[PDB]
Amino acid sequence: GSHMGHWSQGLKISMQDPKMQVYKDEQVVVIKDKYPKARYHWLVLPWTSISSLKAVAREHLELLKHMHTVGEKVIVDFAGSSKLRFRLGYHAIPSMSHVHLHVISQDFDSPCLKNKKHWNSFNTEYFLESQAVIEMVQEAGRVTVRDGMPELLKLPLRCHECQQLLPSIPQLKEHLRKHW
DNA sequence: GTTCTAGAAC
DNA sequence: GTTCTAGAAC
Ligand SMILES: Nc1ncnc2c1ncn2[C@@H]1O[C@H](COP(=O)(O)O)[C@@H](O)[C@H]1O
Ligand SMILES: [Zn+2]
Repeated sequence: GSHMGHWSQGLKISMQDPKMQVYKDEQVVVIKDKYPKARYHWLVLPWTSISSLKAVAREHLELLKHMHTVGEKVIVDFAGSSKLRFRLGYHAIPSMSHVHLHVISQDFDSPCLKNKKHWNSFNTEYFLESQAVIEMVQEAGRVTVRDGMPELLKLPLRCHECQQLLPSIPQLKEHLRKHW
């Protein structure tokens, strides 16, 4: 198929769709994740095209920090009274093109969460904290990731709240209800 | 990334 | 027999 129509290019379409946008400024847009992996799951994307964290440099440091600040503001404005826990961060190896910050509530209560890769992408070192990426760019001038990231996706399923081992996705999803 | 579904795991 | 995972997608 075409390059523009390839599944990996999907964010470039969604980020311009008014029905998916929840916030816009001169630098970034925030959209609802199309397949949210928790009750609240947004993506913050810069208007300017940066393919992934591999292409990030110190010229982008202000922008990365702004993405983070905007993520925090969205949490306050859309979920403030919920007092839920959120994490903000980046997948170590993303699937979709165009740099995007995940802003995600820690209930992980969603039918879109369906497999081990989903779980481990948000709940192991595969999930790079936004603050960590920012500090890495500031100090080293670029984002590097260690070997072994794909193997992390195959780790046994463990609750992020109490660290209990669960044998399957359905059993994990049922266990997570206990932490509401 | 998702959709579908064969066949493994239970 | 049903649940569950994991790989092909031309
Ligand atoms: N067409 C789309 N529009 C909006 N979000 C998407 C689309 N396709 C995938 N996603 C989400 O974008 C994220 C991409 O994850 P990653 O590239 O692994 O950081 C996931 O949370 C997906 O649910
Ligand atoms: Zn637990």
